[PDB]
Amino acid sequence: TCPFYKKIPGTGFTVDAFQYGVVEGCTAYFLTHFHSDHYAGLSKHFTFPVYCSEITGNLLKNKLHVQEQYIHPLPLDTECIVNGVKVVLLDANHCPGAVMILFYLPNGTVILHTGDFRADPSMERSLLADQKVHMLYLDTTYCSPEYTFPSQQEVIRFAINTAFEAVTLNPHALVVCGTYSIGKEKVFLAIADVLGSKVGMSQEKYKTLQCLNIPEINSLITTDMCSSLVHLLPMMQINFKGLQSHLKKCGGKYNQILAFRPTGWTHSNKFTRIADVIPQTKGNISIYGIPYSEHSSYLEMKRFVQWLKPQKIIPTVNVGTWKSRSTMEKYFREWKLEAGY
Ligand code: NI
Repeated sequence: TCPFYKKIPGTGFTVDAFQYGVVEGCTAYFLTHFHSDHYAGLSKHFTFPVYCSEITGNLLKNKLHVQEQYIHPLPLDTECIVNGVKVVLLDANHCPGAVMILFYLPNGTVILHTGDFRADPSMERSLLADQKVHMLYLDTTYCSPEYTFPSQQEVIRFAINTAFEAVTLNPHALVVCGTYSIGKEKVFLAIADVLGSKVGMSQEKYKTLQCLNIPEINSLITTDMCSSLVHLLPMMQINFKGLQSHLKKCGGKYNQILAFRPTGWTHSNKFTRIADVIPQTKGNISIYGIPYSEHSSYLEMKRFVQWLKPQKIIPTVNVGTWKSRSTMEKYFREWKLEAGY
């Protein structure tokens, strides 16, 4: 049944709650972003109002074939009325089109639902600064102190320099980047840019990218694999067998693959710096796992919450075990005591 942490008290609203059938008493279904665990259950047969960003609305229409009359896109950073309740969508710094939602309840309570986010100090100067938030529904994916990772910028720098060195040493090397959802486009776009290539990909992936309002996108991507030296493949094919196979498909145009797997966290982060990352190599194939995250680190999450000073926190991730729930509640209390709210 719909869990309580997907329901917004005092409204008829749910968030990211499309796989429970008809939720009893729900007048509007919000969708924070186009990732499968969140949209699971939507299709062309859905007949309730869906509220989301413009980009998420492009993907609903084009990829899932939801009918237009049920898609209600909202502009960001703008006070809007939905079924008699004031709401605002804010940028979540996750994947393209991903938002956080502020709800202003009739009784005067103010609720922020983060959806999926990567907390950033720039959020401290949005419309959030302007009033108090009583309740926070929080993306707790990496709510534990072992979870450190570099900035997105440092990671991209590493990848650009690595790729550029490799292809300049060997002009017959191919670069491959794995993907399995939207997000992390910067990785393959930045590499293609330094190499003066377009990124080549399947027709399904090209369609998905054309929904995302990325400026100058027609200049950066293509379905002609033959004219590109940066290829995108399913994350599943980023392994020695899948890459050898793919190399055979290119008709002796290339004699070496350099491949990137943008993972979330991996335990080499506990010890190793970005400068120090090394690939796994077999023959003429090398695979780099790079820690490019679109979720808050533990420290970024802590800073956001200590800034916001919420009266009550409701976690939306890692809620399935008592040991996780208990550990999270302990961190929330430390943070509260340290900051004095
Ligand atoms: Ni997500």
